Amino acid sequence: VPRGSHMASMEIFGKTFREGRFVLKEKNFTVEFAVEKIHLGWKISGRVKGSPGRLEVLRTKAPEKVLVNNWQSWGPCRVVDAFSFKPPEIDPNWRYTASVVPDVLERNLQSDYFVAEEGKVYGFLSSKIAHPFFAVEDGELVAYLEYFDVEFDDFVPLEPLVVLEDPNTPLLLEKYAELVGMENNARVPKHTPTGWCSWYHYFLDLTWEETLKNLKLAKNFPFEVFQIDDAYEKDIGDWLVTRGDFPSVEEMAKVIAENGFIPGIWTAPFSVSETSDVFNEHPDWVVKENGEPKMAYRNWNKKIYALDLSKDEVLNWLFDLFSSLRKMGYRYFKIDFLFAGAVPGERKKNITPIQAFRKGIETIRKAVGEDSFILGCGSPLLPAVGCVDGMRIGPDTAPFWGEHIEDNGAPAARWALRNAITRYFMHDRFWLNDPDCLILREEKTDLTQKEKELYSYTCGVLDNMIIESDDLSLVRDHGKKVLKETLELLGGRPRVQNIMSEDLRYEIVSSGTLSGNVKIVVDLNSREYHLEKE
Ligand SMILES: OCC1=C[C@H](O)[C@H](F)[C@@H](O)[C@H]1O
Ligand SMILES: [Mg+2]
Repeated sequence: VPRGSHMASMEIFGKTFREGRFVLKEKNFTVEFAVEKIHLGWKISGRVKGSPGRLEVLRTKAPEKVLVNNWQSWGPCRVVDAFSFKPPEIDPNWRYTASVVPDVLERNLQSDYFVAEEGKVYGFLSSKIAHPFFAVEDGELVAYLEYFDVEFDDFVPLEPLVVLEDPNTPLLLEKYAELVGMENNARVPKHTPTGWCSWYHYFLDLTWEETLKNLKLAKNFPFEVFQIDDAYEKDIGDWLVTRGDFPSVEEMAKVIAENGFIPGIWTAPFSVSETSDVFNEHPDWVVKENGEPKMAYRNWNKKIYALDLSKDEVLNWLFDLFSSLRKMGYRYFKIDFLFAGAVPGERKKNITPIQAFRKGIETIRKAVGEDSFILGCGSPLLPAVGCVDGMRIGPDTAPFWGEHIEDNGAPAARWALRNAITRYFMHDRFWLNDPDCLILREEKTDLTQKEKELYSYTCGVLDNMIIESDDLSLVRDHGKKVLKETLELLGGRPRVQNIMSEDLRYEIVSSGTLSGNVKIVVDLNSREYHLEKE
């Protein structure tokens, strides 16, 4: 266990750090907590009742360089200089992707769930009730549990906090993630699906006619799943109403299955647009502000509202939707924009947005059953552990590297891959990491052969999910060889050896792959790699 001058300098719930069992009785809340030794660190656990509000758990001097983590799929996991931080301007159309507590992020450096420095990890093991986050406030790192003004008549469990120390920072992050996995009964599938996804070629312009073209060609590729992305639906929330040349959602599943694939489908199940049938029928089903529908985000050139997952009517609707899809034969569900279900606001029941979120995703899991694969996307990470099988862990990739794209969550292969690297340790611990789709076509793309190889082989070494997204008629010998060689790199235990890198060069080893022990060194600025196989 770490002992030292820096440990004496910490405070836990406002008290000087030391081992033991404690009670803090304040005006508005009571905390009972223990500070206990664990392998390579300390664990702070306990229970809280009353109105804890934004509850300070830990305080310590901020490190100079910190690995910070955004709460959801698309947001950055990256090393930042804690002392030269300036607040970002928050996009009013996407504020809750930046932070569930935007008041923090507009003033102070924020990290959600965990934060790391060289030789040290601070990390919460769960987000079941509170949102756990860190802020750097006038040179101090402060760990908080946000309860969003909810009051608890009887004790509920704290989200446990671990403080881990060891010179091997990657080992610490892996250990943290194993503790999260155990705390939340993580689903780690024994088999990883391969497959095809429409989005990164066709986007919203997918037709059924092009879908069928790809379905036929897909029989020549090593694809298990055939997944229809955003395009088929008439509106956001109207998931069983199709548009354009698409047949019924049931019919699509039957054609896909008849052609020998596992049918997959995209939804944004916690989202309903201002124009949707479901919203116009059920205006009382959404999260509110001053009693009116609260915009969760703007996309598809529409205001999008969040379903209120505290309401039984809403949970019954979700259950019926996903049960219906399962009955049709879908067994792979990409469930997206899930942050919407955890937006702060007024709900029917006085529960946190995190409690609400977890009721929603648990309902989905019950509806699709145990033999359905759930891929989360645009999702709060820690609250989803135990429910999803796979999780998108980066911003969207793209059929271009993204030379002129900032690290701001806009699609770009370079930033998608950076997050697959810096969140590598969640893989096979929280869930299967989804690094986003391989784009292996050699027309209708600005990616080079070398860029396609660098992305693909990195994902292989990391043992991540391998989904291709292309017009398959434009994938020829190079693309077919890259996919084949990628799948030969799967099956190992990866480690990013230099996780605190600030120059976008990473050394990645993977032990026990289908190709033996491998190593790839990548440079995301020069777009070069060096791959070794044993
Ligand atoms: O709207 C479709 C869509 C939205 C998000 O950006 C996802 F991350 C992306 O993969 C696509 O599914
Ligand atoms: Mg594995």
